Formats: sequence, structure tokens, C-alpha cells
Amino acid sequence: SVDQKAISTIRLLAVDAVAAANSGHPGAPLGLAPAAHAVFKKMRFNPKDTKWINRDRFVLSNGHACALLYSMLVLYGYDLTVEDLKKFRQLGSKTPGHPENTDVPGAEVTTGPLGQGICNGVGIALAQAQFAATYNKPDFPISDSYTYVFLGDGCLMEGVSSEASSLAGHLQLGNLIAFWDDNKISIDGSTEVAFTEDVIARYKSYGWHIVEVSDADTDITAIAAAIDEAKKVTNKPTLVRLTTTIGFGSLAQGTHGVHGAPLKADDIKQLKTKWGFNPEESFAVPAEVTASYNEHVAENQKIQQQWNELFAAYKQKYPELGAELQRRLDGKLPENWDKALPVYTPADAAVATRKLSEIVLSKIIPEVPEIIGGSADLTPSNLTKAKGTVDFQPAATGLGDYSGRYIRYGVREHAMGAIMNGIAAFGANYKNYGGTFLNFVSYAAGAVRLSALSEFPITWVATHDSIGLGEDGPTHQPIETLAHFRATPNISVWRPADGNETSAAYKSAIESTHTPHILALTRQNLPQLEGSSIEKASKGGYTLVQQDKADIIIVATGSEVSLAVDALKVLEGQGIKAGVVSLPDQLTFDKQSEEYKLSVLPDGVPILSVEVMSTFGWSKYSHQQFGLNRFGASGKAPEIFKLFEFTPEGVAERAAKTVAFYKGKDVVSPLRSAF
Amino acid sequence: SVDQKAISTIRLLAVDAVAAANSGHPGAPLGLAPAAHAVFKKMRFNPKDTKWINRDRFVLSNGHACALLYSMLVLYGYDLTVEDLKKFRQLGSKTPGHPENTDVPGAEVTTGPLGQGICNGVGIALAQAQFAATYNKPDFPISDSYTYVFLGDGCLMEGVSSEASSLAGHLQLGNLIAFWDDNKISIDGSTEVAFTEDVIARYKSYGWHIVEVSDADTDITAIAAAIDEAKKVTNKPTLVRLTTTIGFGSLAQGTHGVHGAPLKADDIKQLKTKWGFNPEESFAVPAEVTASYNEHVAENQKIQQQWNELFAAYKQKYPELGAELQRRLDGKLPENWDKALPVYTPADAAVATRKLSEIVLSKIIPEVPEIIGGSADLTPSNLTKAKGTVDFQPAATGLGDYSGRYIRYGVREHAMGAIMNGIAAFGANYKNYGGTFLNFVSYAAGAVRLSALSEFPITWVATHDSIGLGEDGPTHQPIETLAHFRATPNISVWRPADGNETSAAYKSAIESTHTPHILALTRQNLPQLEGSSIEKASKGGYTLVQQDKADIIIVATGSEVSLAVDALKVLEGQGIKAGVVSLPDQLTFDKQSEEYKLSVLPDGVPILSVEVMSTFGWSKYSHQQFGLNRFGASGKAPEIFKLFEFTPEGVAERAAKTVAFYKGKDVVSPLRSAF
Ligand SMILES: Cc1ncc(C[n+]2c([C@](O)(CO)[C@@H](O)[C@H](O)[C@H](O)COP(=O)(O)O)sc(CCOP(=O)(O)OP(=O)(O)O)c2C)c(N)n1
Ligand SMILES: Cc1ncc(C[n+]2c([C@](O)(CO)[C@@H](O)[C@H](O)[C@H](O)COP(=O)(O)O)sc(CCOP(=O)(O)OP(=O)(O)O)c2C)c(N)n1
Ligand SMILES: [Ca+2]
Ligand SMILES: [Ca+2]
Repeated sequence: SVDQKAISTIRLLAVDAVAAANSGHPGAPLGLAPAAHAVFKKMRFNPKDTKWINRDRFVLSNGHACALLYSMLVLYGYDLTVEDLKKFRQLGSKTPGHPENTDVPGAEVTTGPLGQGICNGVGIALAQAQFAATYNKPDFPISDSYTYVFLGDGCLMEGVSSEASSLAGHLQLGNLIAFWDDNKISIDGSTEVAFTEDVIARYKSYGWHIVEVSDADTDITAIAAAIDEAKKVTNKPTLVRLTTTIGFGSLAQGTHGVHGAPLKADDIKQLKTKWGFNPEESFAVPAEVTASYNEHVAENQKIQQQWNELFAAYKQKYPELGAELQRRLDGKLPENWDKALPVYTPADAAVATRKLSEIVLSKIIPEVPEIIGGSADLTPSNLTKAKGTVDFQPAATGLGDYSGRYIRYGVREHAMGAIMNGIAAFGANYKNYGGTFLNFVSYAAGAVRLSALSEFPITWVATHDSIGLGEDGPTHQPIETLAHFRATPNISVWRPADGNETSAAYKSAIESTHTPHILALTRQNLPQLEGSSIEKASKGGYTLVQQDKADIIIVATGSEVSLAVDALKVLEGQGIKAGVVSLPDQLTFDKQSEEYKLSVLPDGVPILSVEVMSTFGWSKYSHQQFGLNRFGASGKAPEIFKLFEFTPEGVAERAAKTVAFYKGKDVVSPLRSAF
Repeated sequence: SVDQKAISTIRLLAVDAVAAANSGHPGAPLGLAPAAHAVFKKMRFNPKDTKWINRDRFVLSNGHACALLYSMLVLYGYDLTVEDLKKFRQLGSKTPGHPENTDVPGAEVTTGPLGQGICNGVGIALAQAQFAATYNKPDFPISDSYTYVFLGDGCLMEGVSSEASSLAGHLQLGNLIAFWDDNKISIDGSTEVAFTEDVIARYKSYGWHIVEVSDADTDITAIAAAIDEAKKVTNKPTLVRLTTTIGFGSLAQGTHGVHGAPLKADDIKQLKTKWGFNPEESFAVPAEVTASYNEHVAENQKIQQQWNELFAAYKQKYPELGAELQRRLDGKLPENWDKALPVYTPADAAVATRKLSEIVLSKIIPEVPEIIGGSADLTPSNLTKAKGTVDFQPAATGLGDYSGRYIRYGVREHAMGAIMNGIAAFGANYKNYGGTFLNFVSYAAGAVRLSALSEFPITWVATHDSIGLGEDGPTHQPIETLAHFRATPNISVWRPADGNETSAAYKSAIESTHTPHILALTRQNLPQLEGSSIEKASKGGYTLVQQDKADIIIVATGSEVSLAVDALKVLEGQGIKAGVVSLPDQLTFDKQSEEYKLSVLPDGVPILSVEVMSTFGWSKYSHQQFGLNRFGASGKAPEIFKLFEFTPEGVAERAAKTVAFYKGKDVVSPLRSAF
């Protein structure tokens, strides 16, 4: 049949791609080709409009199997060709060894790190439910799409998927349909060596629906029926158990050796002949397969055409919502939304930056409907919920509604991070955030790094940034955390010192389209600074106190800017004139012009950094660094600062030593380099 | 009864400690006091010998509840007193706001970051099973102890606990007995808002035994019976569901407000009067409670006394095993064990450092019985198993034995990291390791940081360290990872360049008693270096190529040392004389004498670092830094190095620019500072 020919075509494209690269993973593509064929036949999508907001989404969570995904995209006429398949795993190609959303048309997210994709699917489905609840009206199903996810044993072993699966079951996400590649083989061999749990019983315990397909090597009728069954269960996510043979058809099928290395040439020949293909030919695409797939594309394009007319009629019937939806699909924030950002003066009271963050959210959430977010069981400590908003919950629970804007993530930082990536991936201008303590953002590093690589504008509201949190002690107090994330490409790490800087940090985070943000916020109160503004803090680094005859410049962030200002006064009494630079975001600063940066960190003056955490990175901006390179302590926060000499006198002492160290030396800006 | 008085004493000590600090968590201590009383009565331990190797272990995974743990330790006469309780959460005290094994007698591990402690308990139980299988003989139950863990809803939400619980069920760890504080309250309120899964059904799906105690606020008889029941189930870990009221007895019992803030003074008064205590008194310890607890201590001490005689008789009956056990309990490695480390010369072939690591393990595992380890489903890629060894599995599976030495962790990096901490915490000189790709050590950051804070000598065998891995691409290629871990206090991060350096890295990792190690290892082959040795590499940094008239010194690590050596030859043809420093471990180097370090990085010469990852940290050792501060690429590894100019010519160009940049300047060692 044509279906059988399509499945063989998919299998052989994937094998041939791996063969051409002499690198990659043929086993799961061989095993999952029937399911991929069946799922894509049920999916609504437009290869010529990858951003249609009512498309079904597909996520390959077992991203090593991406020769399968690329083969589907090529066969369906996405902007990816057989010539691209021939360049699988080659430098600069559109077919990298794991899928990258920035590079691969039709890759919704970046996978390869196991466990992430299923969580991203949870986030796509969460966003779809919120979006539909916000916009759909009687006779206007603006959003009714599904989220289809493939995942393997490795994804099911990774704890992040347990977190997201528990939460997705709680949230009754009925448009999520996941498929487990139940092939009983991982890199170390049989799953009997390490993974003997009853997966289906576990998924039932989360409140998922289950469908089992015992012969998923051939039974596409049952796979299609499982999708239809899943669509009838509107209040539970579904797991479809696909019992497959890894490497189906290979001489080496059912073995770990077929997971992750190219097949032998004679094996590929026998695959081809058993399936009616020419063993002398590679990258074959039978025209009848193209014709069949083109029929489905044409039907999907007519569905999108009708959706466009539905949307036009929606704008006439619901003018306000229609204009809001249009603006979001255009990628534009509300005009002058930033006029809602709070502004402060030096006469205003001292406030912790966690509380300033609460106040920002309170003002901007009503103005910007595409902001949603939550906390990982730290809502009353991170201060992440705007009073009066409703939680995102299924209405059946009585605890919220899908139109809600605040997500109770539970104690699930890693899944929160990956779910945030999925919400961003949904599109529609979602600007979404997640609260935890800065030290526990580290639990989510796997997902945070992918926010950066995937270029998603997600935001971590990362409170309790330092030893300033006090008594909870060193298991809670960051030391290495900012260095870790600043050292990751494409992460804006804001550490605002006061009210105006906190507003600048949010302006950046919400306006972002390609850069994730981490906002490092305090438990303890900080004064409003003389010289701060949204305008200057938006530059990432700025001169807070200008001193034309400076003996030293002190560059600082966050809670240490006020400390630097107090140290300047101590230094005055010692006959030393200091300037102060505030550096709320190193990435934003780095992106400013060379001349702007040199105006902040000029030649001819020693520069001392002050930040109560690791000194790593700080030599970009300073000659000497005063930081904290040891773990913290459990005690009242002011006593910890005193212990470590983060006091006006301790800063002044180190500043005076810095001035003395450079006496008789020629000093150039830390911004200069040899290459 | 005295039991009732003991429970009240525990509750009120915990509340009074929180009150004195005006900080901390009274709710779970109030709810778990009955269970703590019952468990400690069943436990065998010696307050005067916290290291008795056959003690039962207790782990408080819900570490915020540590006022409960501290109260138990005080009441039992550990080296912790009521005066220490009065200093709860105060700077420098022995009663920090979360338990620290380095600080608190009777704290086996450091908890506070949720999810970790239960995984540590899995590791303690894994070690006990391996230890018992290694040493026990007929009539000689050298090791027969249990591992008791308390954990809450937050621990059950964290994915790391799912990973470890799946694995513990697979491993049939019948001496693990965990207790879930089922109080239905977390920080964000009722668990109905975020955590509605059927926990018991999930634990059954992992192969755990379940006991439910429906009135754990009072029914210590049932808690004791649950322990007895768990002890009869020798082939499954047990979860005991303790249905409790958070804050039991408080006016605010059963609310989120009692989780994490001090009780009101009038609330404490009514607690005291309802339980027969004086509301005017704090830190009361009724002498009848002390007497009852002392009886149990005296009995436990007689049990340890008999164990000491059993051990003496064991040494007579099993002389070789007895001497091995004695040496391990003394904390000593085998005499001259390091003579087994492989040594190489520059005439030997190029080898990837992952393969050099395999070869080291092959030589040292037979010589050092306290080495055990595993991989997170990457055994044939990390090369972490010595040929001929048997896996750690329950014999019932046919796949291994508890005497085995190799652990199949599955795709569970985070739990692997926390399990490694538990194996170290068991003691008996265990030197344990865990393999994954360096980029996925980041999945385990929560546990890695605790290895550092807890001072455990665990080892990560972290292969595939860079873009040198090639085609798997940027989702697999570290950039930020070494900077992150080097910026964490107390982590040795070895990046050996060749065979001799890899042996030095293992010498350090195995000899460690207080510092975790990460060994960053290559996929790709590297040459044996002229000038390397175990002796010099043991210093962490050393002069590989000395040049008395150097125009520049190039400092490098790992795969970039050979690159620096090749660049030196290019530079010679440009009339530039270079020296080369190899810096296999920055932490070890930092610990050398100031004079040694200056002999490696002298004044008066520009120094350029070369390492194909983040430049963060490198200014400690260099004036200019050539690194990779962007994500990688999917392609053949040599092509990626060429793309980013990590070639002999690209290094030479930057070295020549560095020499020119410092012409006419006075240059002092990067090791100098102002303070
Ligand atoms: C978070 C995480 N941890 C481990 C992995 C590693 N891993 C993976 C890879 O890194 C690919 O993403 C490796 O396959 C890698 O490409 C090779 O080991 C490289 O070989 P070499 O030639 O360099 O030696 S896949 C994998 C588990 C496979 O088990 P599954 O059951 O999920 O997939 P299957 O049905 O067997 O195809 C596992 C465990 C990952 N991708 N993500
Ligand atoms: C990995 C991780 N994530 C989050 C936490 C935070 N957290 C915790 C803490 O950081 C303490 O370790 C906080 O309590 C913290 O002390 C306060 O929020 C500070 O308040 P503030 O005055 O500074 O505002 S506890 C916690 C969840 C509590 O739920 P459980 O059900 O585990 O405990 P319970 O029965 O309610 O006592 C949660 C979620 C953690 N300890 N570990
Ligand atoms: Ca599998
Ligand atoms: Ca709880």
C-alpha cells in the first residue's frame, strides 16, 4: 500500500542520512516510523507556514532520533530537502545531530538532552489551554490544537519528566498526547538492567489516560485509533504505549548496537530489498509517497485558509479581543505598555527587590495579557502572584480556571524551566516567568541552558540571591550561580539594585524576543539610589556616581551598589575620591557600543568590583575583585556581611589597597584586550 | 506515659528553638515528633561514636524540619546541647537552619535542598548492601543496618527523588525504610493546588512496599509496627505513609502559615499547658525523658560492644578480609596502591582521555576494593566499567549481585550524584564514581554542590568534554560547565591532557577525603606529552615547556595543551619564544605554595590562556584569554576547531597579538593582587 511505502521511505531516508554522515542514531527512527507516519497524518500543519497559531505541535523528546523528524519534514515539503538530509550532522547544515528550533524549520523546540521535550510539550499544551480559554468564543474555536510528543525510555528515567507528568496530570491537559517508544533498549542494554518500574501504573497514578499498542511495528490502524481515543478523553493527558522493536528490520534489530551507530552497508542493502527498494539507491523518495503526503498538506492548507476567515469574522464579532489577538500574533507588545512600570526617587523608602518585583508584576500583568507565570512552591516568598488574579487550573477543581494567569508549579524547578520553554515555543507573544530561589535555579540548569540555545524569552524570578537571605544558611545561599549563568551564552542576568533598576530589568525581560532572563532579587531591603533611572539602567551598566578626578571606580551590582556608595563616603574621609558604576546586567552592557562602555569603564583609573558571590567573570570589568568565593553561613544576614567584611569599611580598605597597588603603574580599561 | 512526655518534649524543644531564633520551621517538627520518637527507639546508634559502621542511619530529607533532628540529638546525648538549641540559626552555631554534616554531630548528610536526602538514603542503603555482601560471613553479620529517611511532599515533587526511588525499587533495597510526612500542606498551601497524584500507587509502580499509618499524630504503636513490617520485606524498600497534621497542637495547625515561621507566643503557651509543661519555661527536658532515652543508648552501646567483639573474632576467622576491613575503617587506602596507576611516555600512542580513564579504572579497581561506581546509561561511551567485573544488582534478577562493583544508574544523573553522596556518607573509605557526559553533569548540579558543601570525596567521570565530541552538536557540547563547577567552592575540576595527567587526576580523586572531583575527559584522541608526569601533574599546574627567554607563556588544559605545544612551534618561525604551562586542576594548583605557583606563572612575561570553553576564571592565571564563549556546532570535530580558530595558527596569532599588546608595558604575574 502507499502507507507501507511511506513507512519504508521514512525508515530508509533516516538510515541513509545516518549512513552518509557515518554518525547518528538509526534505531529509534526505524522503530518509530509507523507511529510518525500515523501521527503526522492526523496532525494539522502547514509546511509553508510553520507559525500558524492553530497548528498541532509535534515534539521529538528522544531528540537523538532526529533523522526521523527530518525525514518527515522533508517528505511533507517543509523548507528542508533531501540535499539537507545528505548533510546530516555536517558543519553548518540544517540537519544537526539533535534538533534545534533556531536552525530546523518545523522543530518546535531544541531536544537532545533527555527529558526536556516531553516537558516542553506540557508547556505547549498549557499555553494552548490558556490561549483557548482567553480567546475562544461560541462558534469561534480560535484555538483547538493538540500537542503530540514522542519520548523514549531515557526521557522516562529523567526526573524532569516525572515532575512535568505529575503536573500535567494535575492540570488535566487533555490536548496532550504522548507516545512512549517501548522498545526495552537503552545505551546500557536491556531496560531490565536499570528500568523495571511499571511505567503505565506510574502514569495512571499521575491521572493520565493510557492506550496500549502492542504491535506498533506494523499496526498503524491501532496507532490512529489510539489518537482518536485520546481525543475523546478531554480531561486527562494520554500516554500511548508503542511496543516497538528498536531498529525494526535491521539484522541488528532489538539490540543496543542499533541505538547509536550507523548500520552496516550489507544491512542497509537487505532492508531495501525486503521493502521493495533498490539496494543500490540512497535517499529514494517514491512519487506516490510525495503525492499522498501532498494531499494531506493541501487539506491542511484549506483548514488554515478557513481558520484565517474564522479569525477575520472573530475580529468583527469581538473587536477588542480580535485586535489584542492580532497584536500578539504580530509579535508586538501593547503600545506604551512600559508606562505602567513603577518609577522611584531617592526620597522613597527602602524595599527588597523581591517586593519591587511583586509591585512591577502587579502593574504590568493587567496591562499585558500575554504575561503568565508562576512559582515552584514559593509564591509567598518570591512574591510572584499579582493580587486578584486567578490561578491556571482546570475549572473542575474549583481552584482556578484555564483563563487564569498564575501557575502553581509545585516543588518542580526543572520542569518549570522546561515548561516555560514550551509556553514560549507556543508563540502568541507569551512572556512567561517562573519563581524560585536563585540557588535552586541550579536544579533547572538542563532547561535554562536550552532557553539560551533555543533563544526563548523566558524569565526566572530568582529571589533570595545571596547571603543576604540570612538564617536559611549555606544550602540556600548562591555563590557560583551568577557566574554559571553569565558564562552561558545568551542569558541576561539582571541583579537590580533598587526600584528603578528593577523596572529596567522587567522592561528588558518582557521586551525580549530571543534572550532568556534571570532576575536575581533580594530578600533584604535596599535603599533607592541617587542617580538611578530606568533609562540609565536599561544600558545594562551605567555611571551612578561620576567623579572626574577619581582615584578609583567601584563597579557593583544589586545589594552591593548601596554598599559601594557608602564606601565612597568612607574613602572621602581617607582622602580617596571614588566613582561608582552599577552593572545590573552584564550581557546588556556588553551589547552597548564600545564608546558607551568606555565612558562607564574608562582607561587611566583602577577599577574594583564588589558583588557578594563568585569573582568569576568580573575581570571583564575590573582590575581587582572583592567577592565571596566560599560557602555562606546560617545567621542573621547583617552578621554574615560583617563576618565576610562586606561593609563600607571593608570595601574602603580594599579600594585603598587597590589605589596603592597601582601607584606608579599605567592602567588601561579592563575592556581593552589584545585580540 | 513517658513516651507521651518524650513526644511533647521533642515538640516543645523544636518550637522553643524556632522561637529563640525568631526564624525557622515549627510545623513539620510538630507533626513528625511521634514518628521521630518511634524511629529513634528502633534505631541502633551510639551518640558517643557517630561513626560506628553498623549503626542504623537516619536522614531528614525535609531538612527545614531540622529543629526536630537537633532535638532528638540533644535528647540522646550526642555532642549537641540545649545551649546549642538556644543558638538555633545563629552565626557560628552547631544548629544551622538546615542540617550540615560537617557541623552537626549525628547529621549524616547535608539537606535543605529538597529531594536530596531521600536519594542520599538510597546511596547509604546501596553501600550497606554492597558492604554486607563483601564482608558478611556465616555467624558474622558485620553489616546488617537499616537506613531510615523522613521526607515530605516537597521531596516527592522533586524529580531527583523519582529517579532514586525508581532505581531503589529496581535494586530491591530492603533495608531502606522511608517515611512520607503526609500532611497535605506545602508553602503554596494545600497540596490540592499542585500535587494531586496518587503517591502510594506511584511507589507501588517502582516496586516499593507500602505501610499506611492513618493517625500518625498519636499512633506510635502503629509506627513501630510499620517498621517491624518493613523489616520483614527484605527485597523491597518500604514507604511508610504517616498521615499527620502539620503543626499538630498549634492554634494554626493544618495551615501553610505553620510551615515556615515562628509560632505566636500565646500559641506556645497553650501548647505547653495542654501537654502538661510550664508555659513560663523554655527548653524543658524532663529527667524521666532523659532516663528513658539513656536506657536505649546504654542498650545500643552494649550492642556496639558486642559488635566490636564480633569484629575481633571475624579478624581471626577471616584474616585477609578482616585486615582489609580494618584498613578501610581506619580511612587508609592500600599501601602503595598508586603503583597500579598507568604511566606513559611520549613514545606511546595517542589515546582519548576517556579511554585512558577506562585503563586506569581497569588497573585500580582490582587493587582498591572500596572503589565502586557506575554510569548514567553511558557505560560504552564513558568507558566506566572494568572488564570482568560484576554489576551491583540483586542476585534474584540474575543480572549481578550485591557484591558487584558496577552500578547501572540509568538516565538519572541527578539521582546518581545524590546517591554518590550517600555512598560516601556510608563511610568505610568508599571511593565512588559516576559517569556521564560533562554537559549533563549540569542535570545534577543540585547534588554536585552538596558534594562540595558536605566535603564528600565523590568523583564524576565526565567525558565528551567539549566541541571535540563533534557531531552530537551544541546540545551536548559544554561551554559554561567548567566555569560553573570551578566557581563552586571545594570542587577539584581535573581536565587531564594525556596519560600521565589522567593518572594524576585519579590519584587525587581516590586519595581525596574532603573534596569532590570532576574529571573532564575527551572523546577524541590526544598525544602523550613531552614533559608530563604523574609527579608534576599532581601539583595541579606545572611548567610543561620551560623557556628561560620567553616572550609569552601559554597556559592550557586538556586537549588544548597539545594545541599550545603545536602553537609554540608556529611561534618559533615568527621569532617568538613561548613556554607552556599545563593546568590540569585549578583547585589543586591554587593550594600549592605561593613560591611554587609563581615558578609556574612568573612576573615579567605575558600569559595567554587557551581552553575551548568559557573564559571565566582564567584571568586568575593569565593576562589574555582565548576561549569559546558561544555555543558549539554539529559537525566533525576537527572542522569545528578550525571554524573557531582553535588551531596552531589561530593560537599563534593571538599569542603574537598578546606580545605586541604588552610591548612597552610592565607585566606582573596574574597571581599578584592588591588584597
Ligand atoms: C540528559 C541526557 N543524559 C544522557 C544522554 C546520553 N544519551 C544519548 C545520546 O547522547 C544521544 O542523545 C547518545 O546516544 C550519544 O549520542 C552517544 O552516547 C555518543 O556515543 P560516542 O560515539 O560519542 O561514544 S541517547 C541516550 C539513551 C537512549 O535510550 P532511549 O531509550 O531514550 O533511546 P533508544 O530507544 O535506545 O534509542 C543517552 C543516555 C542525553 N542525551 N541526555
Ligand atoms: C530544591 C528546593 N526548592 C525549593 C525550596 C524552598 N522550600 C523550603 C524552604 O527553602 C526551607 O527549606 C523554605 O521554607 C524557606 O525557608 C522559606 O520560603 C523562606 O521564607 P522567607 O521568609 O525567606 O520568605 S521548604 C519548601 C516546601 C515545604 O513543603 P513540604 O511539604 O516538603 O514541607 P512541610 O510539610 O510544608 O513543612 C520549599 C519549596 C527548597 N528548600 N529546596
Ligand atoms: Ca529505549
Ligand atoms: Ca507537606
